[PDB]
This record gives sequence, structure tokens and C-alpha cells, in this order.
Amino acid sequence: GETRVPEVPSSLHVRPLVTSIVVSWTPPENQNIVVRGYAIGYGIGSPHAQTIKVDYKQRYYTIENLDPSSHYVITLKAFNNVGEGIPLYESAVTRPHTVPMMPPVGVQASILSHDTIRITWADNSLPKHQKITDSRYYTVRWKTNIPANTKYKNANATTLSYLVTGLKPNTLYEFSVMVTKGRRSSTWSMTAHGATFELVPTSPPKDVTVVSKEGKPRTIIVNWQPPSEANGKITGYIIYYSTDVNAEIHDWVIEPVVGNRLTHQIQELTLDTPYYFKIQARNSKGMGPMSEAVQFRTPKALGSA
Amino acid sequence: PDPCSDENGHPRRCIPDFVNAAFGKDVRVSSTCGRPPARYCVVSERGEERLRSCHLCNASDPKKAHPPAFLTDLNNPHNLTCWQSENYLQFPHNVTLTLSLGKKFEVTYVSLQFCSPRPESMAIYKSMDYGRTWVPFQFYSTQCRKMYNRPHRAPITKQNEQEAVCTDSHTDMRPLSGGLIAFSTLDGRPSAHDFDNSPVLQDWVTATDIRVAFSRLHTFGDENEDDSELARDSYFYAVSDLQVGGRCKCNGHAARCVRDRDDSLVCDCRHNTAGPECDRCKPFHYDRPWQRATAREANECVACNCNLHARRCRFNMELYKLSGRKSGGVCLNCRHNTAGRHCHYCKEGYYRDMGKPITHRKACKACDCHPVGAAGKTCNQTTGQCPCKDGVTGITCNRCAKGYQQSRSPIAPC
Ligand SMILES: O=S(=O)(O)OC[C@H]1O[C@@](COS(=O)(=O)O)(O[C@H]2O[C@H](COS(=O)(=O)O)[C@@H](OS(=O)(=O)O)[C@H](OS(=O)(=O)O)[C@H]2OS(=O)(=O)O)[C@@H](OS(=O)(=O)O)[C@@H]1OS(=O)(=O)O
Ligand SMILES: *[C@@H]1O[C@H](CO)[C@@H](O)[C@H](O)[C@H]1NC(C)=O
Ligand SMILES: *[C@@H]1O[C@H](CO)[C@@H](O)[C@H](O)[C@H]1NC(C)=O
Ligand SMILES: *[C@@H]1O[C@H](CO)[C@@H](O)[C@H](O)[C@H]1NC(C)=O
Ligand SMILES: *[C@@H]1O[C@H](CO)[C@@H](O)[C@H](O)[C@H]1NC(C)=O
Ligand SMILES: [Ca+2]
Repeated sequence: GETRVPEVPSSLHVRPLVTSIVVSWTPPENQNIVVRGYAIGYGIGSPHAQTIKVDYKQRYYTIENLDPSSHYVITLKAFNNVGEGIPLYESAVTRPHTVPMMPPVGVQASILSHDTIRITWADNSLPKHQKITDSRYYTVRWKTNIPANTKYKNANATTLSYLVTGLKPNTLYEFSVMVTKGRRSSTWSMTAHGATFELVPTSPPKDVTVVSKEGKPRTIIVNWQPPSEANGKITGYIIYYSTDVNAEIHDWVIEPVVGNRLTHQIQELTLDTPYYFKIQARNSKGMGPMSEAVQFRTPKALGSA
Repeated sequence: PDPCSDENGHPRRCIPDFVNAAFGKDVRVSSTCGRPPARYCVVSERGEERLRSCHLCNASDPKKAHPPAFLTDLNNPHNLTCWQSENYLQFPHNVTLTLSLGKKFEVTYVSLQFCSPRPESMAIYKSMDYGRTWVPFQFYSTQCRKMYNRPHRAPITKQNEQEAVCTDSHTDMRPLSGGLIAFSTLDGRPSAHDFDNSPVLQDWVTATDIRVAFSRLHTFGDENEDDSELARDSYFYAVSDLQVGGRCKCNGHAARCVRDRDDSLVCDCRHNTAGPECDRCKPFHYDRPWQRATAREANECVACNCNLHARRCRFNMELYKLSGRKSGGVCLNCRHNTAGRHCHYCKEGYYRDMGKPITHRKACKACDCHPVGAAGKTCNQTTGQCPCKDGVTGITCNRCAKGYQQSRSPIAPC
């Protein structure tokens, strides 16, 4: 039906720029009246200055070659062969040509437990001892010193004090803080070292091998590798041995070993007897878990078969 | 989504959609042809030769009528509809157009599209009150001083920013048809760059009514001749479209203008503001003084803190400055037997009930002090003990202590 003039469009939106203005719209609600195109009337103060006509398929237009920091009134008319419809009016001021922080100081690491460390820092920018009046947020990163090129774990903090969660014991950590406000951003602060507190081991010692001594069959050599989850400095190891594997933990013969050693010798044992062995690690905090039983039969005597 | 509040619900500045306040409005005109039907002439230049085509203006026939309805109807370029004045109403006589809006609008532009040639002298006025008093807006003339007693192309200074300027820019007789006179309010004004914080210009753009008066007609010179019959029928004022563009004045406290109970247009006030233009704070929301909303900060009104004990509150500037420009509200007539600036304590002669909170109605219990037994009316706020006379004991002071006998004298009870 081209007997009537097109109706007013359903919506009109304007986004301003330095020398441009982005006009975005939606077609009129009543699809009954045929629309041939759209007319965009723009100008400083009044929308009469210039007129741009676009096709019916178009839903956006960028008005180019405009003066910066100027208030523009834009109109959108839907038009066909009988005329131009009721306009949607919208105005926008063009943005100016001009397009655009010190890192925290006195970063100190305060260790509380094996998994949590408190980080404190002061600002020279703020006049008072502590001031949270501006919309500024801090970003703290952490990584292990032992492995090369460790992936940084970032966490955003609101206050000057932050507690780090999910950390491994007996590992050195480095920390860096940075203040961020708006578009501008500052670099990382001076790295502060913080070693986690020692903890009771959670893993038993690995690679447990029992081999009898060359020449002396009554003596046996037990070899083992240190456990993965040591959680602290190694102070020693305890070896348990018994002829019956089903026997209670305290019925097994206690053998004390020093922290430096990873191999121990067990003397005065019965020949042609199957022995079972269980080892556990220890630190300054507690006693680690016992390893799985390792069966090893002692050699047969010269007598009989 | 609501424009007056953010994603979290925090208030933000909201402005009503830019509209043509003139569109579809009744415009009162001083003169219109066709009453009785009269001939009018359209001059079309053929170089030096001035060809003329005459037609008839007849109000009684819609095909030949030019009503003031054509000023604000759908402006179609194919089928132009324009109001037309009576022929030759030359100076001192002036055709006047008056647009009335029952609401304050921050007008950005006023534009007139013409069917006949643009006038020699034209004037735009505004009304601050609802049509009672008029204030000049903009003047147009080839002789600015001799017509409107204003200098031609006056320089706009920081002092007089509300000055009505006179110009010769859109006065030209040619084009004889389709000529446009568009007035931009904030154009040339020095504070325009920072309008949001300029109350001088916030006031200048504000108007309830708009009046356009065409003082002088453009003529070829045949007007003062013996055979002036055909010549005078060629001169008239004709406006195809009248636009008054701007926004409903809501001081950034309302996203839309809604029709009121008295059928007049008012702001759909948000940010705890009230009044037609959101110019004031909603009753009981007088904690801080009212302020117009800006793009940087939305200045919402804050409700008085009365611990749910007062419906009415007042303000005190001295106290506001004492809080460090944070709060200056004082509660009025605290209910549920409470007293104070915020009704934060019990009335003189009422004790604080430690069980129930301060917000509750039963927060204050009556001392119930005996008029004979007790000495004072006000009791202890914590324990509930009333100051009894010599030899008198009890919370209400109604008992005589062990060893004391009740006497007839009012001064000494026990
Ligand atoms: O304005 S008047 O009605 O008083 O007529 C005065 C003279 O105008 C003519 C032509 O002279 S010209 O304009 O210089 O060309 O007639 C023209 O005016 C009427 C009314 O105008 S209108 O736009 O229709 O409102 C028209 O008559 S009518 O449609 O009302 O019935 C003429 O159109 S038509 O010829 O009837 O189709 C119109 O003619 S034109 O298109 O402009 O050329 C003269 O009338 S004419 O000689 O019969 O053409 C009038 O001069 S006259 O000596 O009184 O006859
Ligand atoms: C919070 O931290 C993450 C770290 O990946 C970052 O991507 C995000 O942008 C931060 N939040 C804010 C509000 O900047
Ligand atoms: C004016 O219009 C009315 C209604 O159409 C008509 O009766 C009358 O004759 C018209 N006058 C002239 C002079 O044409
Ligand atoms: C077209 O314009 C004429 C005046 O020239 C007017 O009388 C009429 O109402 C307009 N609209 C239509 C649909 O003819
Ligand atoms: C002309 O305009 C003045 C105001 O400028 C007004 O008082 C007067 O009534 C108008 N009409 C005439 C015929 O003077
Ligand atoms: Ca019209």
C-alpha cells in the first residue's frame, strides 16, 4: 500500500565521535505501508543544514566530516513515493580531538600459615595514612621461584591488605601489586619474597627397593626416593619391619634414620625368612604417612638343600 | 531497562527524548486569508520578467484553505501544506504566531520553513511564565536598530549571555519560496561548551510559550503605485512548517514527560524529586539540598533518617555543614514516644526497652512514676528505676520500704 506516507520509525540511537556521528535505527512498527528508504537530517543546532538519503535495507549510517566539540541535532524520516513520514529527533555533542600513575611502595610479606600470606603496601599519592575515596583497584600476582617461567596467578583486591589462597608449603613466592583507575594503568611494584610455613607430609616415600648385601646375607640394604608432598625440610625417616604383614603397626620393629640419608642398612636378621617393610618421612611439624609393604625374603643358609 | 537507574540500581541522570514540541499543536495566529474568500498572487521570476500566477484563498473549502493547522501538521515535501496570512499587512501592522505549551522545555532550536518570501523583519519571543510575560529570544532585520532597537550582529559576551541578538543572515527576499529561518539558542553563547554546569544558559533555553511576529514584508517596489491591486495581492506571509525542538525540562531527574490529572504535561520525576520540572525534593526527602542532575553526578534527594518514627522532617544548613556536607535533616514530631534529631532515643519520662530494637514501635516503655511516691517524672533509661522519695522503693515508686509506714502528708509518703 503506497497510498499512505510511511509511519514514524520504532527507534533511533546516536553515538558521537571526533569528526563522526553513528546513527542507528529500526524500521517502523506497521509493515503494511511500503518504505522505499530513510532520510537523515543533520546539523549544528537545527537538523536542517544537511540531508542524506539511504536505502530501506540500511539500519545504520556514519555521518562523516563533522566539527569536533559541536552539538548536532539528527532526524530520521521514513520515506516512499508519496512522501516523508513523521521524524524521530535525537541530539549529540561530538567528542574532542584529545585522546589519553605510580606503583605501590613499601610492599611487605607477612606469613601467617602454610596456605595464607598477608600482603601490605602504602601509597605516596594519598595524603592520609589510608584513604579509599576514589574508584581505584589493586591487582596482585604470585608465582614459584624454583620452576623457570611460572604462570602468574592474578587476583583483584579492594583494600591495602590481601590474603593469598591455595598455596603449597615450603615454597618461596614473589609478589607484585599495581594500582589501576580508569583508562590509565601503572606497572608492577617491587617484588617481595615470602616463604610458606612448614607442614606435616601428606604423601608416602616413593621407589622403595629392598636388596640383600653382597657377601653378608643377614644384612639387607633398603633404598628409597624422597616423597613428592614433603611439605617441609626433611629431618628423618622411620623404617618398620615384621615377619607378619597383618601385624599391628607398633608390633613392627622401629628403625630410626637421619634426614640426609636416602639409603639404610638393617642387620641381625633371620635367614630364609620373608620380611615386609614400611617407611615414613618426618619434618619439624609432624610425622608423614607410611609407604606400602614391600616383601623381601632373606637368603637360604648353606645347610640342607 | 530503566534510564534513571544503573545495572546495580544506583541513580543516574535521565533526560526525556528530543522532540518537536510544536508538532501537532494548535497555533493561534493574528491573521489568515479566506475570511471572506480573497485572491492571492504567486510571483515566479523569469530572469528580469516577474511572471505572476493568482489563486484564491477560501477557508470554507479545504482544497483552497490555508489554516494555522498547516504550521504543525506532517511536513510532506511532495504535498506542502502552509498557513497563509491576509495580503499586504505591511509595517506598522504585524502578523503574530503564538505557540503554547503548558510545560517548561529546554529549547535548542526554533525553525520556520516558508511558502512565500521570508520577511524583512521577524522576531522570536519566549515566555518563562505560562504566557503572562514575554522575553525576546532572537531578532531578524535588514535595519536592526531602526526596527527592534538592537545592534546588528551583536558580539555575545560572558556578561549578557541571555541577550536577544539581531542579525541580517536569513532576511534575504530570495528564495521567493522554500526559504528557511532557523534559530539555534546556544549558538554564539560562550558558556555553551559546558552547558551541563551553566545555570545562565539552562535558564536561557527554558520556555513554556513561543511567539513569532513578522513585522515587515519584502516588496519589489510596486506596492506604492496607482495600479497596486494586483501588486499588493502578491505580498503575504506563508509558513509551511514551524518547529520548536528541544527537551522537556526535568533537570535530569525524569526520563519522560507524562500527562497529569489537570490534562497538562508534567515530568515523571525519579531520583526522589517532585514538582512539574522535578525542581524540588519529594516530601520527607530533605536530608541534603536539591541539585540538578549532571552527567558526572546524579543529585538524587535523600530521605531523612527517623528510625521509622517520623513521617515529616525539616532541614538545617548549619547542621549540614557540621556533618561535612553529608546530612542536615531533622525529624518533626517523633511518634511512639521518641525524641531527638533522628528519633534515636526515648521521650523525657520514658525508658529504653533493651530487648526490642530502636526501629520498633514498642522501643520506649512508660516510666509510670507515682505522682505522690516518686519525686521526679523522668526515670533511668537503662534499669527503668524512677527517683523515689525518702523511704520509698520500687520501679514505679508505689511501695514503702521495710521499716517505713505510709503517712497522710504528700511531701513525705513513707
Ligand atoms: O484567483 S482568481 O480565482 O480570482 O482568478 C484570477 C485569474 O487567475 C486565472 C489565470 O490567471 S493566472 O494565474 O495568472 O495564470 O485562473 C487561475 O485561478 C483559478 C483559481 O486558482 S486555484 O489555484 O485553482 O485555487 C483557477 O480556476 S479554478 O480551478 O478555481 O476553477 C484557474 O485554473 S483553471 O484554468 O480553471 O483550470 C487558474 O488558471 S491557471 O492554471 O493559473 O492558468 C484566471 O482565470 S482563467 O482566465 O479562466 O484561466 C483569472 O483571470 S480572469 O481574467 O478573471 O479569468
Ligand atoms: C579481575 O581480575 C581478572 C584477572 O584475570 C581481570 O581479568 C579482571 O579484569 C579484573 N577485574 C576488573 C574489574 O578489572
Ligand atoms: C468557498 O468555499 C465554499 C465551500 O466549498 C463554496 O461554497 C464557495 O462558493 C467558495 N467561494 C468561492 C468564491 O469560490
Ligand atoms: C495536500 O495539500 C493540500 C493543500 O495543498 C491539503 O488541502 C491536503 O489536505 C493535503 N493532503 C492530502 C491528502 O491531499
Ligand atoms: C503588532 O505587534 C504588536 C507587538 O509587537 C502588537 O501589540 C500588535 O497588536 C500587533 N498588531 C498590530 C496591528 O499592531
Ligand atoms: Ca505544513
